[PDB]
Parts: sequence; structure tokens; C-alpha cells
Amino acid sequence: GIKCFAVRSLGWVEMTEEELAPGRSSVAVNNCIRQLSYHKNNLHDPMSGGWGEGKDLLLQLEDETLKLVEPQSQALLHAQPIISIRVWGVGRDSERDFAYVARDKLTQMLKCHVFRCEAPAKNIATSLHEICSKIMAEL
Ligand SMILES: [Hg+2]
Ligand SMILES: [Hg+2]
Ligand SMILES: [Hg+2]
Repeated sequence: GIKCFAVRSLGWVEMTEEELAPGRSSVAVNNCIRQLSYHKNNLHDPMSGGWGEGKDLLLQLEDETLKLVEPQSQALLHAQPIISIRVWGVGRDSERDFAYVARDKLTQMLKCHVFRCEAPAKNIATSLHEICSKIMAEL
């Protein structure tokens, strides 16, 4: 009914449409994950909705929505409809890095968000897949 994973935000990278083309998306996502894996930006971002880089978060799946939730406060920081997630993936290399791509509602920018997960990052991909499929099923 609800799926809830402890994760840390690693930030985002801006993507182009050309990068999200079939045949190109899995290289693009692996690159973003590799790029952010050992990166750090210590700048506090006033405009990051409290779910930006380096934040401990609950990544939750409920009601066809991916939710980012403040763990101490339980505040809903971010709600992403699963239906408009363009792309998602899991770190390929030497795993617990999860990524998804969606358009930012306010800026119209395509962004790849990466999270370091406490669980196998494939548990998140697999849960999202079950929900995507149920949504496709109703076609
Ligand atoms: Hg959790
Ligand atoms: Hg990417
Ligand atoms: Hg889907």
C-alpha cells in the first residue's frame, strides 16, 4: 500500500531531450549517477524545497506519486506523479544509487535526480515498475 525507503539526496543534473532518447537514456542516467557519486556541493540552496543535495529523506511511493518526505518532521517536501517520470535507473558499477528524470513544473527544466539508498537501489526501481505497469494496465 505504501513503500518507504531511507535515502540521501545527491542532487540533480540538467538533461536534454536528446539525452533521454531511447537507446541513449541508460548511458545518460549512468553518467549522471557516476558524476554525482563522489561529488559534493556545499552551497545551501534556498530554492531547493528542503530536498536538495545531501539531505536525508524518505522516498515514498503511494497513490501513483513518488514523495520526498522530511524524516524528523515528516513534512511532505516533494510530490512527483509517477506517470510523468520520463526515465529511471540504478547505478551499474561497483549497488545503492537510484535516479529518475522528470520535468521541473516551475522551470520546465528536465532534471535527473540521484539518491543514495540504504536498501538495494533496485528495490525502488522494482516498486516503481509495479506502479508504472498498473497504470499502463488500465489502458
Ligand atoms: Hg522508510
Ligand atoms: Hg541522467
Ligand atoms: Hg509508467
